[PDB]
Amino acid sequence: VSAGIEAMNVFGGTAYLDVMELAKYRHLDTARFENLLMKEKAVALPYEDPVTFGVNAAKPIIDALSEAEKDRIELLITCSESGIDFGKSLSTYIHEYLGLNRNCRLFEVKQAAYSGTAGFQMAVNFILSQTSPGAKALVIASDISRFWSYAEPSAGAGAVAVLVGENPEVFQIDPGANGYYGYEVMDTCRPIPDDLSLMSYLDCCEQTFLEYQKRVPGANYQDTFQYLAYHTPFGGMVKGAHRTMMRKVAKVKTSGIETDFLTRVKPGLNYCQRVGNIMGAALFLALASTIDQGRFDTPKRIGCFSYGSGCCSEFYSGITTPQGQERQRTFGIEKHLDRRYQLSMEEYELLFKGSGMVRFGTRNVKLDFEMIPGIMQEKPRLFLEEISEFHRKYRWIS
Amino acid sequence: MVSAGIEAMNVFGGTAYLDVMELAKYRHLDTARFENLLMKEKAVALPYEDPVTFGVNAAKPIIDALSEAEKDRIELLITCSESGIDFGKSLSTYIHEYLGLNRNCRLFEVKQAAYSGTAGFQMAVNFILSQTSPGAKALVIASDISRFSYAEPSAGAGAVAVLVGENPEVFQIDPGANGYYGYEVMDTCRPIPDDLSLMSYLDCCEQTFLEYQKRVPGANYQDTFQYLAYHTPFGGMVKGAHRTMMRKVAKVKTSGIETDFLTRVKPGLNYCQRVGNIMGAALFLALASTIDQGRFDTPKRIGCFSYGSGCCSEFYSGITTPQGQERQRTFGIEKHLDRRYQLSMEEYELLFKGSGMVRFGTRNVKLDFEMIPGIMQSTQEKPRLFLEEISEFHRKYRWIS
Repeated sequence: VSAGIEAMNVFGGTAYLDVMELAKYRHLDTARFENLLMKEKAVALPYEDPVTFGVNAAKPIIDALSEAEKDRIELLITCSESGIDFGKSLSTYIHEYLGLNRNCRLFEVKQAAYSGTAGFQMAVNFILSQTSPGAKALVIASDISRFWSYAEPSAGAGAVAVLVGENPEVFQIDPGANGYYGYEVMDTCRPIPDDLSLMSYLDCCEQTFLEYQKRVPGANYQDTFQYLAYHTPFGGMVKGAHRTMMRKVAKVKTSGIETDFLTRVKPGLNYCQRVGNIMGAALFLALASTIDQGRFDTPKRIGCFSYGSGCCSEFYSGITTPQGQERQRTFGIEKHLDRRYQLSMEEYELLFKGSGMVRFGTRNVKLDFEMIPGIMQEKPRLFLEEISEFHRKYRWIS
Repeated sequence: MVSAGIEAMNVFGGTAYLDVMELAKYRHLDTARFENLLMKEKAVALPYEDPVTFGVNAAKPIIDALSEAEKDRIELLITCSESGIDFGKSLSTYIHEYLGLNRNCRLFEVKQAAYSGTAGFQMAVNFILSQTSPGAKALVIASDISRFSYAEPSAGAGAVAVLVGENPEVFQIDPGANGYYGYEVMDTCRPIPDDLSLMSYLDCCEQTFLEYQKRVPGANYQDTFQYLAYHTPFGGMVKGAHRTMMRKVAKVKTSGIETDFLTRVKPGLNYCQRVGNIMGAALFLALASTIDQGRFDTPKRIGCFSYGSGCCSEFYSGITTPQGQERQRTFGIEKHLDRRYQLSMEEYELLFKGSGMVRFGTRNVKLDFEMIPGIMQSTQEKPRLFLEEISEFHRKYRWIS
């Protein structure tokens, strides 16, 4: 039996800001950013959260399904490092507002940015196991940033939602072609409620691939993969990481690398420039960007490398088809990103004062939707109305 | 096709416990609303313990009995908790290090109140079933501890660790006999760092079972299952839940229920009385207690019901064998529990002041292992892991004989 992504969609915020503009406004070093390949970062409003982001990313997928297909969704995993509770998973809320069927396992995975791939891989095994024939799974990776701080202009918000099933036109995985590698490392962690990392990212990038060769004999990092998606905090480092892979692993001459980069990796970097570091969903975004931006006149193989701080990592691969690229174009992802609202610095600064309001242990709060009066002509979208004795009230808005 | 299930399983039920009765007295609470709850002892995590500690100490005796080649086939480490130490860094990183597992391994944390355990387990079973890596294994470790009115004498600490593989003598699952039901409910949640629930538990208990009939035709809640393990915060409510299942679902006369309870459910309740509500691991504990305390002269079927607040739930089943009960006896779980240190109330009260030290956002702290002087040179067991210190958010653990 086959398994993989049947559909996939991105929600890249309601609002964003120009990252360069933000660097200047921080009276900051204009030059450390110049070729980190960053343009825009999505910003979650106070009336948004990981439930919001996941729902708004998943809905367009559910909407395009029949009622019989929606009812075969029996696994909802949300993957986050932006959780709202120690025990209550984001999946509960998300399950409600998508109106999924109650005959469904639901829960939250966590392992910094590896979360997304962990969920996805669990979902693929569900399919593969055939413990419930013809079922599907919805993995939704959702993360937002709330806040030395040269990290502020990169830190984004976003979610990608991945429908996994048995007829995957958009990314059919090569079952068992996996190189997972993990070890404890004093990497960047997230312990308060709201350098080493690069070494570790690259160790993982090499070791995952070697492990994949160990299981896929004949796998070659140049010819096997027509495109390559990486966990991409920001394009700059991925460019560096690809360069370092081509020398260290593929062992090819420095003269050819930029061409290899522009043909095989640059398409996956398109949407990440628009959103920022979206953590659990960074890789999925790169994969989506890759399927939208690249050329699939015939079926092509993409290699995906996932890295999560702490750390764990994995390198897997699958085949996307022309059918699959058609499917994915119907979500009009680019068009969605274009339409977001560009914050001004004075607006961004206001958002900063009111974002304290929604904090982690937040018990009660009512949210003003016209705090930035302009923001509120598309389909309905979910927003956080209020928190009451820790419970979260969301509302649809046209 | 291929088999999947628990090859081994072990419990760590704290280093220290207290007598729950004794605790009731010391709080001036009601000898009525209590004895009725089937609680005896609750495990208490010391400040120098945590979910990493608890998981490791639970997992070690399993790893130790494995050969080096079998240990190296462990390629999935999931830890299941609602007492996570970080928003991103999973407990599995630390646990993976101190078990010295092989780096060719996926590792991460699941979360969904007390459903976490079963979630992990089910993902692990599917890993095996999928055969995406033949002959591999998985280590699911559910670990939870309680920290700070009437919920204090029930709230325990503990972990169970489950080795999942292709030769599961101790609990071989009936593939596809599940089970699962979930919906959003304003149940009890855990949102600040440190009633409806019962309704929801019982709705789930009935619905999960009905869903299992839908997929397992001929499944009958009386004759199909020789024993029954439930997510058991405390024995009392499980007794109540079993009663309510036998009337509502199996539809049998009230006169015969207590006999059914004592033969099929009571063994699984043994160890839960010694530990308390251990959340993600409550069900696994009940299953382990069941496999230790019950009779398996021939292979028997056990039905397991998992519930997590919020909520999600599942009813699955599997076959344990006599071979499997042998395996599990070699971990001497009961004996382990007997050998814990009984806190006195005055000691318990000290533990309460110093447990603030290890809060959630804790950045730096050194831990005094002789804060309750007796505890360390009390037990003279194989070595056990303890939290030495936290330094710029990173955790240093130490083995102690």
